[PDB]
Amino acid sequence: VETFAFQAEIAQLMSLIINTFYSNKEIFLRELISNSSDALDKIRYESLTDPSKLDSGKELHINLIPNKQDRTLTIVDTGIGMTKADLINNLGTIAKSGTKAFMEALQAGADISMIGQFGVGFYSAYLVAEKVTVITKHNDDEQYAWESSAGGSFTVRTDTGEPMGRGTKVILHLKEDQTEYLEERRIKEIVKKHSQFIGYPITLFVE
Ligand SMILES: CN1CCN(C(=O)c2ccc(O)cc2)CC1
Repeated sequence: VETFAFQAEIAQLMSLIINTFYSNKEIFLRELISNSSDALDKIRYESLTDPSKLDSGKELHINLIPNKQDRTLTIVDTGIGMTKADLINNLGTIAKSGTKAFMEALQAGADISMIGQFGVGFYSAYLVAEKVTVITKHNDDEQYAWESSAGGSFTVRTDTGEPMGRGTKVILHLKEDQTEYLEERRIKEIVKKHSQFIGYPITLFVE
């Protein structure tokens, strides 16, 4: 297991997300679905000229999997996935510059729900999760697990878990007071409100 420090700006972003009073926490799901959609667009685009890119799975979709026993909400997509280098580089984001732009926007009146416009929407996971684990498989690499409970560091390891084929799985270990996001009607409400026009099937698993 390798342990890495977050860049200062990202640690700052995470601390802001964790400590700022902000009631509209539900936007985390919109942001994660949007990231999944972006990843799905990318593998679709690459497949247009190289069809073999879909040998690792032709179906392009998103699954939402609540688990009340483990207190986890998992978002799974069959998008392009991430290489180890992507994971280490802030999960394939320009998070340093994005965090800067987001901050400048906040000071200028904007609110936390606008986070996705700055390319750092992933970190909104920390509105509801005490720990986030990301399992990912890119065609050009092995399967990796990234994990962070914030506090300035993340880990990366080769994943010997269930093979994914291709894509990214975000496992949210929910805060004790955020278990509403495990309820079917709540998840349905949020997907209908914020993600009604996503261009891939979203399947909400039941328990
Ligand atoms: C373009 N695309 C590349 C890979 N990505 C992911 O695999 C991914 C999927 C879902 C997330 O929540 C975060 C990252 C992010 C953006």
